[PDB]
Amino acid sequence: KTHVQLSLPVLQVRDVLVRGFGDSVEEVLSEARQHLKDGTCGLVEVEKGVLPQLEQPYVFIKRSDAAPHGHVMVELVAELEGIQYGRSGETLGVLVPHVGEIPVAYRKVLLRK
Repeated sequence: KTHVQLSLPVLQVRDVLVRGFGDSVEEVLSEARQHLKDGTCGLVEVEKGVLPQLEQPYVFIKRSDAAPHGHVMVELVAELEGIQYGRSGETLGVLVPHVGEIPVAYRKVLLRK
Protein backbone atom coordinates (compact mmCIF):
# COMPACT_ATOMS: atom_id res chain seq x y z
CA LYS A 1 0.00 0.00 0.00
CA THR A 2 1.19 3.60 -0.73
CA HIS A 3 -0.01 4.68 2.77
CA VAL A 4 -0.07 2.89 6.16
CA GLN A 5 -2.18 3.85 9.21
CA LEU A 6 0.10 4.16 12.25
CA SER A 7 -0.43 5.31 15.85
CA LEU A 8 2.88 6.88 17.01
CA PRO A 9 3.74 7.14 20.71
CA VAL A 10 4.45 10.81 21.66
CA LEU A 11 7.57 10.95 23.90
CA GLN A 12 8.85 13.70 26.22
CA VAL A 13 12.27 14.85 24.87
CA ARG A 14 14.00 14.29 28.27
CA ASP A 15 12.86 10.62 28.31
CA VAL A 16 14.28 9.73 24.88
CA LEU A 17 17.18 7.27 25.18
CA VAL A 18 18.24 7.12 21.48
CA ARG A 19 18.13 10.71 20.24
CA GLY A 20 18.35 10.13 16.46
CA PHE A 21 18.43 7.51 13.72
CA GLY A 22 22.03 7.85 12.43
CA ASP A 23 24.71 9.99 10.87
CA SER A 24 23.59 11.01 7.33
CA VAL A 25 20.38 12.30 5.73
CA GLU A 26 20.01 9.06 3.70
CA GLU A 27 20.61 6.84 6.81
CA VAL A 28 18.14 8.67 9.09
CA LEU A 29 15.36 8.57 6.44
CA SER A 30 16.10 4.83 5.87
CA GLU A 31 16.12 3.96 9.61
CA ALA A 32 13.04 6.13 10.33
CA ARG A 33 11.08 4.24 7.61
CA GLN A 34 12.32 0.86 8.95
CA HIS A 35 11.31 1.77 12.58
CA LEU A 36 7.89 3.05 11.32
CA LYS A 37 7.32 -0.35 9.56
CA ASP A 38 8.53 -2.32 12.71
CA GLY A 39 6.38 -0.29 15.21
CA THR A 40 9.54 0.98 17.00
CA CYS A 41 9.26 4.73 16.13
CA GLY A 42 8.31 7.53 18.54
CA LEU A 43 7.36 11.16 17.97
CA VAL A 44 8.58 14.25 19.91
CA GLU A 45 6.50 17.42 19.55
CA VAL A 46 8.74 20.35 18.53
CA GLU A 47 8.82 23.32 20.93
CA LYS A 48 11.53 25.79 22.05
CA GLY A 49 14.57 23.85 23.34
CA VAL A 50 13.59 20.43 21.90
CA LEU A 51 15.76 20.10 18.73
CA PRO A 52 19.06 21.07 20.46
CA GLN A 53 18.42 18.11 22.86
CA LEU A 54 18.22 15.67 19.88
CA GLU A 55 20.86 14.52 17.36
CA GLN A 56 21.12 15.74 13.75
CA PRO A 57 20.32 14.78 11.09
CA TYR A 58 16.63 15.20 12.20
CA VAL A 59 13.68 13.32 10.62
CA PHE A 60 10.36 15.26 10.72
CA ILE A 61 6.85 14.10 9.92
CA LYS A 62 5.13 16.89 7.99
CA ARG A 63 1.44 17.20 6.92
CA SER A 64 1.22 16.22 3.19
CA ASP A 65 -2.48 17.18 2.68
CA ALA A 66 -5.69 18.55 4.43
CA ALA A 67 -7.34 13.25 7.38
CA PRO A 68 -8.85 9.80 6.61
CA HIS A 69 -10.29 7.86 9.64
CA GLY A 70 -8.67 10.46 12.03
CA HIS A 71 -5.15 9.78 10.53
CA VAL A 72 -3.34 12.95 9.27
CA MET A 73 -1.50 12.19 5.98
CA VAL A 74 2.23 12.77 6.58
CA GLU A 75 5.54 12.38 4.84
CA LEU A 76 9.18 12.34 5.97
CA VAL A 77 11.58 15.34 5.62
CA ALA A 78 15.20 15.21 6.95
CA GLU A 79 17.22 18.23 8.12
CA LEU A 80 21.02 18.66 8.49
CA GLU A 81 22.81 21.99 9.25
CA GLY A 82 19.68 23.97 8.31
CA ILE A 83 19.05 22.27 4.92
CA GLN A 84 15.89 20.13 4.43
CA TYR A 85 15.65 17.12 2.09
CA GLY A 86 12.06 16.98 1.02
CA ARG A 87 9.36 19.64 0.75
CA SER A 88 6.10 19.30 2.75
CA GLY A 89 3.58 20.95 5.13
CA GLU A 90 3.48 21.76 8.87
CA THR A 91 5.71 19.69 11.24
CA LEU A 92 3.74 17.26 13.50
CA GLY A 93 6.98 16.35 15.28
CA VAL A 94 10.47 14.89 15.11
CA LEU A 95 10.85 11.09 14.87
CA VAL A 96 13.15 9.09 17.21
CA PRO A 97 13.66 5.40 17.96
CA HIS A 98 11.23 4.02 20.54
CA VAL A 99 12.95 1.65 23.00
CA GLY A 100 10.19 1.38 25.66
CA GLU A 101 9.79 4.99 26.88
CA ILE A 102 6.30 5.68 28.31
CA PRO A 103 4.35 7.98 25.95
CA VAL A 104 2.18 10.97 26.94
CA ALA A 105 -0.21 10.54 23.97
CA TYR A 106 -0.57 8.91 20.54
CA ARG A 107 -0.56 10.67 17.14
CA LYS A 108 -2.62 8.85 14.42
CA VAL A 109 -0.97 9.33 11.00
CA LEU A 110 -1.34 7.95 7.49
CA LEU A 111 2.29 7.59 6.40
CA ARG A 112 3.13 8.02 2.71
CA LYS A 113 5.35 4.86 2.35
